[PDB]
Amino acid sequence: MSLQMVTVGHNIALIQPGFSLMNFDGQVFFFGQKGWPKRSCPTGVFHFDIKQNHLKLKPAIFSKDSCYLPPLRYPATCSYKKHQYIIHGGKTPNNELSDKIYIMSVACKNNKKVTFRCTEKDLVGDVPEPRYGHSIDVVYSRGKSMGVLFGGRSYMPSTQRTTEKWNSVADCLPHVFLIDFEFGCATSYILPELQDGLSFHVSIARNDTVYILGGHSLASNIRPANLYRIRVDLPLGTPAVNCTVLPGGISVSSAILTQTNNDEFVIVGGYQLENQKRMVCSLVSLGDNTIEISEMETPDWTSDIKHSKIWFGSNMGNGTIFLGIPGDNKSEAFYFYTLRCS
DNA sequence: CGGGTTTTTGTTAAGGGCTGTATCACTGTGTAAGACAGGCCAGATC
Repeated sequence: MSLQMVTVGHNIALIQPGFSLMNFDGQVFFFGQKGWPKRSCPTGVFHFDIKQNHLKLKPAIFSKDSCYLPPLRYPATCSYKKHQYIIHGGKTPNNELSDKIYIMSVACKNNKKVTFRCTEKDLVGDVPEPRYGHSIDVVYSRGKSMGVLFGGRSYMPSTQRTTEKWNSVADCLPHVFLIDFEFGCATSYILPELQDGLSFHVSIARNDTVYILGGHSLASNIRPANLYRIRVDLPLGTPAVNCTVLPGGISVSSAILTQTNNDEFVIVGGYQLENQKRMVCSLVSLGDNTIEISEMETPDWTSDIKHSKIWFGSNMGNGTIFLGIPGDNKSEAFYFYTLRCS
């Protein structure tokens, strides 16, 4: 419940809104810088380390059999259990969208030096169109794993896309896609309780269930307080997917999800209205089949956040949240605050 | 197609005055960051 000032090094310009911090055994790694990778680091992945409330970036290299990936500004991060992550969707530095899916991992470790193995994965079947601003989770059902994808924005279709509205975006279909990591195949499932496309939501996972919280809908310009309970099941045949609406929803878009302890997450940040930025936090609780969203203490915000207009960040893993605000320009382009909650 | 006759059109010289054009020496627009080689201390080491 503390708010701390953070001093940043020289390449503060390499941090932009929409980045994605990734954790690997107590070590946080930066990703998604601004612009194409320069010659200071031909890969882009940087080591996230905070020492005495000071920020320093450190480059990193890949293995031989890796695949040099372009930076992405709105990917779909997802943990997995050796230990590895999944990246899907996002916007290339050329403002284009990428349908490819990535699997990062650790190759070697020697004296605080980490090597990665970026491996492109082929997707076959009911492949989704290139999306961004969505989420993806992994469910465990009877010793089997399966990826759940939902939401995301995208441009107009190939036909209706005109150069007078070339940057117009539209919410994708509310379809739910199960992604198999072994075969690299997907399957399109439609649900009756899903009517409005959702984006910038928050996905909380469990053993075999995933939960949906808040978001935004371009079709209506409304931030609904929804709570969906998707229980994916993996029998010996075709999987099963079911939805269920639950009371006690939150109206927030682009929130930050962190884990203080098991079966209890903390939500902070986001937006209530167009200009009414969310300030209060939110405490959840994951029981056997129930959920309980409740209010917690409101951390002491400084005079900068209370009168700002926009913010961004992501999770760090150790109950800490990396938060930044827009600075001046003529000066430092941004400021950055770390938040502690444990 | 010619004289007789007529009305238009130049033509010289020198000077005056208004108009147009070449000539002089110059300018303002080509203006922030990144790649790289060399030196150097902190530190794991056999």
